[PDB]
Amino acid sequence: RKIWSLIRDCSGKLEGVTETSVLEVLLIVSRVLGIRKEDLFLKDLGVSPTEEKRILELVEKRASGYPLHYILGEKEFMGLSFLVEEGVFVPRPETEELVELALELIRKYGIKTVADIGTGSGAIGVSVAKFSDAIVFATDVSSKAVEIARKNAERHGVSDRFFVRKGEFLEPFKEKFASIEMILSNPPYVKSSAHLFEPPEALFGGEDGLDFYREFFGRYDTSGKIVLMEIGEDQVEELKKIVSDTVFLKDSAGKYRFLLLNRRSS
Ligand SMILES: C[S@@+](CC[C@H](N)C(=O)[O-])C[C@H]1O[C@@H](n2cnc3c(N)ncnc32)[C@H](O)[C@@H]1O
Repeated sequence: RKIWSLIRDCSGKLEGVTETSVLEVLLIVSRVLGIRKEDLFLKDLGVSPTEEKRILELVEKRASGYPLHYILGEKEFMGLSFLVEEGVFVPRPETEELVELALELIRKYGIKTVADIGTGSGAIGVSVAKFSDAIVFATDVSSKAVEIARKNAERHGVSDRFFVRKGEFLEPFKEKFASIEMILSNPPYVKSSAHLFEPPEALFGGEDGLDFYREFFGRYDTSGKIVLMEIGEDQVEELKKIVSDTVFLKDSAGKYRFLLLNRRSS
């Protein structure tokens, strides 16, 4: 019954999973009660028997390791509320930095047409679309991805400017390749031997982590375009062997996190 007593008991159950256990419980409780984080303030109570059990289930669920954000059915990325669920990779905060680089690149060059390969939750393409006049073409090998991205776009009023199709790389948009000014991706960059609550396709790029990159730069002619993709810490020197002329950016941590091929001409 006692709501805040409950919240303490659960915090402890998540100490080996998260440093911020209390916040996770507050979130879970809020969700289960179908309420806003910020209304959790009455200084007393507010939870019924069946609600109590549900919360305990979900704390159990999370206790094992199951990502928090599958349970919430939601994730903030760029201060926008993105839907997620099993089968969709959950946005990481580092990818924000990528979207912010992409947006300045747009302003600088007045870019109007942008692609997002492996859109996932739609988190990069929708953001770029939401915070600029660009239109975005997005792909993903996964059907869940594409349903979810279409919903997220629609959920942020950019359905008129964010188009998503199932397929690999830009095969479903051969018709638009010409016009694409900027290709964006947070692809799978993890080794096969760096070993999931999230889709395997989303994480790994073979025993190297580079399987995506090799295919991309082999298959596609990037002349006249700009490429900008997130990358694993370690792969800078090997990536320089896949593509030359490429630039590589440090992130907030001061670790290389993005490759940047600018082939946009004057
Ligand atoms: C690392 S997750 C990133 C999701 C999203 N870009 C983000 O950062 O939030 C990679 C995503 O790419 C998709 N994917 C992997 N390889 C792909 C490929 N060759 N073509 C299109 N999509 C791909 C997966 O479906 C997955 O959702």
